[PDB]
Amino acid sequence: SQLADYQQALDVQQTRAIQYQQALQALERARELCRLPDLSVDNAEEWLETFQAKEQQATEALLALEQKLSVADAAHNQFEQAYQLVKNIVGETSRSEA
Amino acid sequence: QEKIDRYQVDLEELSYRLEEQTDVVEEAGELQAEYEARTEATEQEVDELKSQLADYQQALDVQQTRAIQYQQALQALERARELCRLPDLSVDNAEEWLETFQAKEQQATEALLALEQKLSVADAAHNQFEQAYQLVKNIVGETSRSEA
Amino acid sequence: QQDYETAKHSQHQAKQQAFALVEIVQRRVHFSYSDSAGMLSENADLNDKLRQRLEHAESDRSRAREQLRQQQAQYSQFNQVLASLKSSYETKQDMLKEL
Amino acid sequence: QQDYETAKHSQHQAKQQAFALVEIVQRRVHFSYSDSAGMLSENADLNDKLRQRLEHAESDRSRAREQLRQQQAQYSQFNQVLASLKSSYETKQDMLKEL
Repeated sequence: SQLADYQQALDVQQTRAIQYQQALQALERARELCRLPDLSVDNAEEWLETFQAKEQQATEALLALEQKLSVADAAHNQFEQAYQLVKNIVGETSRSEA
Repeated sequence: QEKIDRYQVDLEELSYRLEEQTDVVEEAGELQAEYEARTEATEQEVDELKSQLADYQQALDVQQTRAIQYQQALQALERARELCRLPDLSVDNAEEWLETFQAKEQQATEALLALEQKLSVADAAHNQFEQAYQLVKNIVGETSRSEA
Repeated sequence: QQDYETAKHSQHQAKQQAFALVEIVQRRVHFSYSDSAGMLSENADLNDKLRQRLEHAESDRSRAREQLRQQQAQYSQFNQVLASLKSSYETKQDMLKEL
Repeated sequence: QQDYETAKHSQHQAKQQAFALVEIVQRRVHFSYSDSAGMLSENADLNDKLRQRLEHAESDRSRAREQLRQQQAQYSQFNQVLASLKSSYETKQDMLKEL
């Protein structure tokens, strides 16, 4: 279309050049946030999938942490009653092993 | 003896069904190949028209003289006047508007990430809820989530 | 998910708006010589008629592609039911000879 | 609670870093515009550079079309053999039920 419509007068070329500067600016911002001075458009997918796995581990972990904090609302009496019930059945056991 | 006869009749019926589907597949294959040649011919026609248009304009658009170049700045400014709710937008005050809209863009990314953290834990929690529900359905069959 | 989708649309519009403002800043130098002028529309008639024939060809190419994709789809389902029939016939034949 | 607030802060670090890298993945096509930026710096007749960039793109597109055609044929063949196995399982299952 640029070759057929040369009356376009480099407007798309200016847009593509400004987009190239925007791509370079974004890459520099990512090298700073990720602290990776050694980076390229061709190998950035390797660090992205690595950090996606890191984010998946953080979200999957934090999900289990959210369920644990949600059940932690139970008062002191339920823990004591359950712990003493186990101790009366099996004998002395640690609270962690109960 | 009757079972062998029934299987022979089933093979005759399957042969009739095969003949009908082979005829349908052959007609569909001819239409597919004809539409392929026609579609490739439409891209070839589009490329021929684009190339002939390029060849025809060669002497017209080469002598641009850097005079028809500023209208692009005017069109960019006008495009921004519709896209950005700023009827008074001028190339002079566009720097204050640029930093003001960049502030809105970073605020939008921060709000997007803030929503994304809760969204990720919620989507995964629903995936485990669905897994528990599928496991219950595989073991007993249909039942409500309240009964799960 | 609806709120995050709305936030993603809002972010896309904000990014597009910020980019339109960056283009104005880059084009301030081009606006400086806005007093200049030159020749235009000498051979515009044939160029516009040829552009219209090209739009007809691109729209017809779009129709041609749509008819091509839907035909590939029905042909694939026809080939799939035919392959299902072939295997059913072959296995029923193998079972008749086994019987 | 101390370990959990630390996990929440760690999740924010991962989200901002991944978001930045994801933006560069969207900008993948924009890095190819380095030729367009060099072309823009010509400031004179450049139709030869435009045609050279296009011929390279035509060569890449033709190789991609051939690659797509042979993969589509291979995928269709794999789809017909899969359907042949499905139909063979159905006839073997019906024969088991009949027996």
